[PDB]
Amino acid sequence: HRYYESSLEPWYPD
Amino acid sequence: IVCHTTATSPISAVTCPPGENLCYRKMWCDAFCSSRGKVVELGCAATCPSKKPYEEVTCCSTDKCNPHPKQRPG
Repeated sequence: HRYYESSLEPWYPD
Repeated sequence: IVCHTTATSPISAVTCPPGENLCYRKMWCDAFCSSRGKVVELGCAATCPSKKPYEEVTCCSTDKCNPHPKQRPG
């Protein structure tokens, strides 16, 4: 769950 | 204009208060500093709040131009 620089979804980002 | 909030809520383009003449894209490293590099705590800001060291902030005036590069399967 995060908005890193590799995803926006809290499933792909974290 | 409007800007997305990655620090506060989850991520939604919501108008900011009086001051931010545009948006921005802050960067650092989550509390986990994953291999994804830094984070993307975009939002609103008077002007490129960019720092110097890590505090890698950006800008965004376009309509919802705070959609940092992440929305992608990878």
